[PDB]
Amino acid sequence: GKCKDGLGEYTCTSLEGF
Amino acid sequence: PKLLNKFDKTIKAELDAAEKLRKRGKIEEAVNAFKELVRKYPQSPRARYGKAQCEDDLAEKRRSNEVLRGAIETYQEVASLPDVPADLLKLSLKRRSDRQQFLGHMRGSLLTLQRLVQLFPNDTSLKNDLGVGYLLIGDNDNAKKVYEEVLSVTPNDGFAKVHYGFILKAQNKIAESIPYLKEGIESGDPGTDDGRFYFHLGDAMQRVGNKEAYKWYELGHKRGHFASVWQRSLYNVNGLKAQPWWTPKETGYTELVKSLERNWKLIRDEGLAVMDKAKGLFLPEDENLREKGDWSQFTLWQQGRRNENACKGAPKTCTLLEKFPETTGCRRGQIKYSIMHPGTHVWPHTGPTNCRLRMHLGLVIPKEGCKIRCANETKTWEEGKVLIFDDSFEHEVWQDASSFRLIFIVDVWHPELTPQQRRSLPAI
Ligand SMILES: O=C(O)CCC(=O)C(=O)O
Ligand SMILES: [Fe+3]
Repeated sequence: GKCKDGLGEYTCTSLEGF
Repeated sequence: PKLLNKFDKTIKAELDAAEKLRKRGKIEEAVNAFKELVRKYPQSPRARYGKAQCEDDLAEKRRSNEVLRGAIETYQEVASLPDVPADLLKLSLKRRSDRQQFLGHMRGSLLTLQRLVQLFPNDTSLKNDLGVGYLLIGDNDNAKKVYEEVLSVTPNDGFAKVHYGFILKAQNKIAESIPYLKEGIESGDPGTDDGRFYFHLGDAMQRVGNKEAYKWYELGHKRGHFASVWQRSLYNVNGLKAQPWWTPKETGYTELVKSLERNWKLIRDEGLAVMDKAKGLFLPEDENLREKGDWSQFTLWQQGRRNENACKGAPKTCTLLEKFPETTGCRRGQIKYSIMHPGTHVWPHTGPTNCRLRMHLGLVIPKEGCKIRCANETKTWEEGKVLIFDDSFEHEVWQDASSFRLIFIVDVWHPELTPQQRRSLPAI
């Protein structure tokens, strides 16, 4: 899932280290 | 904090001498010192952990994913040595899991967490960390099982309560989620003072018709999570002009707006041809934002990536929009058609970020029945005209017409974001 129109996911961004 | 086993106690002077180099910021000297200790004492858990901590610090200093991968392996090596103190074993794998999540190795993090829980089955806090592990990969079913076991042993764990409530709400069990979120936040346990839980508690209360909802928005704002009671996005850059309704001129995107309004019928006509001949490309809204009704969207750009197959269905519109990087490069927005049918009510909600402004171009607007509220002001669409609002403010939509309503949604970067921010902000 992605946060497009709302804030429904636990996290909306993806972690890619540094 | 018992970190030394029987042997490590006899070499504590050498261990301390190495750790002193690390605490004094001499990281490169520290790594070599602990490397030498590992070479000289290959079974020392404290030496191995020192090497891992130095590698960890080195990766922060150099900002290197490759060095951090090395640290993550060394943290694991600690766990396989003989006679490791329980506190050192727990610290080592916890940091390993944490660092795996930082790198985005969520499956690896989960395995580390499953090992930690198997080794320490009475540790409630490790089960809570494992539940978070599942939530990060979107596995709400397994996260739910984990917090159920925790609430079985310790019913008033406030961290388990808010995460349990979050899951129930995400599963559309609105009324059931409210006591868990509320009691969890009111517990004040570490990790419960989080904007996500105030956001979803107030929203669940709005949906059941509970006037107390705005008390939690105001408490969330007082605690620093929301910019205001109305503006409740959580992925924000501070200082951006905050205003529910914008005129074209205030945004500075006047060339884009003129282009949309001058060419609106072409945009409409490609939208209608997709409805008539390729309506499978319109996907139903899937974020639980509807009370009732039918609402579908056909997306051309998302996270600053052009959807190639979509643009085969609206090629002139995609060609027109290519000229405007302020929307096509908006990695925190979309460009999409949005169709809404009679009998639709969209719950009050906000988007995730204050870094975009949202433009609506009217395409097919019934004469009556269609309106949009943002904050305290209700407006309606006009065919061929652009409306601009900040969807990080609470907004709500009704469709009570006698036929379908089609609009075009174009997100732009907030105009006060610098070009440095536009290229470096994580995509949403
Ligand atoms: O009216 C629409 O199609 C969508 C309304 C909405 O919630 C938004 O534009 O973010
Ligand atoms: Fe919205």
